[PDB]
Amino acid sequence: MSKGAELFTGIVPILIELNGDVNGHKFSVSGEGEGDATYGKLTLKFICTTGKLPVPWPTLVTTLVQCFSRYPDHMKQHDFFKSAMPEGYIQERTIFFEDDGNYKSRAEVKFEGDTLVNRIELTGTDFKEDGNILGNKMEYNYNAHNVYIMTDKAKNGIKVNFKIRHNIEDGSVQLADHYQQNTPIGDGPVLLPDNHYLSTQSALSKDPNEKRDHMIYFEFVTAAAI
Amino acid sequence: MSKGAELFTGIVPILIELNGDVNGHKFSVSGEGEGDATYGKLTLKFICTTGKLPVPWPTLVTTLVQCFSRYPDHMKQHDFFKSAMPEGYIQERTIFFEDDGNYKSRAEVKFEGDTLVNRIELTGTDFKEDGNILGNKMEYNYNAHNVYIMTDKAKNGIKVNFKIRHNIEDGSVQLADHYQQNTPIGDGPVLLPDNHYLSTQSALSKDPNEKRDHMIYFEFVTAAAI
Repeated sequence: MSKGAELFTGIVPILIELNGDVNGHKFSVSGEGEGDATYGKLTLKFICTTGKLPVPWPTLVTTLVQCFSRYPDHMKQHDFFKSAMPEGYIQERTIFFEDDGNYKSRAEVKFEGDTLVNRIELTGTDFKEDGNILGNKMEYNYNAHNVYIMTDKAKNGIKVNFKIRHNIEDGSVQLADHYQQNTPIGDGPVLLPDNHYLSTQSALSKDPNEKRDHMIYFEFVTAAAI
Repeated sequence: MSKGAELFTGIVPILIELNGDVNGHKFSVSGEGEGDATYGKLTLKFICTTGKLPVPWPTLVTTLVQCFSRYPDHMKQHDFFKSAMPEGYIQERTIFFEDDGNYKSRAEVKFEGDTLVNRIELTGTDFKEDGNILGNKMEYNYNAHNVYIMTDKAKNGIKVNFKIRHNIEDGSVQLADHYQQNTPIGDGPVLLPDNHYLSTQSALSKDPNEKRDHMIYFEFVTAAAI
């Protein structure tokens, strides 16, 4: 039945499941929401299901479904992420926090029934006990970023690079350098893109009636040439 | 709390009208949408009614209703903006773009019937034709910022300061230094706040089916103690 970008023409439910271990602190996060790739929008709510998150919510934003990007008409032949569905893709990252520790993640993003599911394993290491991460000095907010994409022909996939700017409580900015690769899970045809980028913007919020450690997350993402 | 704050317990329709003249290039913008102060959320659509906008949409974001900020229960005594309603307030700014020109604006924000209305006059001068504003070199996106508020006792109102970070197409960032004053229109008592700030986050988007020059704008804002 439906395949590739066909799976994204309406509103699609989303489920995110993360198991993390950072500097030995183990934790899990579950998210649910929906995505609307026609407008490049999604909304998610995340709960730390193991109690208190041991790292700031903003550090996990990138780890916690780029298949919901709006690709303008002229760029449809360059949308790798939807082309891999429903069987999906593996997304692996290494993330370095400036003057501090690193995250390493591996995720499978694929359809399970009618839901787009992102299941992730993450390990963090080398963090300073009173750095911005373990010391909880990051502002609860997020900025706009460009996500650069190119074909990785040997893996029949893509390589992705960008840097996140995290606002720190003292008015400084800490960079988190991201290195990412995506490879299809299935063996069917996928679209291997010309070099381009995703213009990504987000906002983090809270439900003042929710008592659990949580994050309400809004994202707007559109692909663009160059 | 304040009497005016009770006007914001639901979803309030918004109308925005702006006339601008930047280096002699004149334009008007009309906006409509709704605000939800309980969650600190705004959604607005803006249309350049004079045709094509001669400056980047991002430069107009701050000019184009901080009465929609979520003030947590323990900070409701510091919400000047809602307290001045429904009579409203005058909001004046000067905005200095780094190594470039300045905007000056004067707005009246008040209720007209059921609708919160923001009507603004904006003048921009001294811009470089090859700078990021007149040369239209700003990316179509927006970042998170802290908006710092303090009482201006002599004016029975508040002074507000913040620096916006505008992402530029070459990867640089251009600051826009905002200086702002708000003064009640009405005679009623208003809340004069302790020093605090608004955590503000935004995202700019497009409706692919809208052919007029326009901006779909989403904002999330919550007051926080210093």
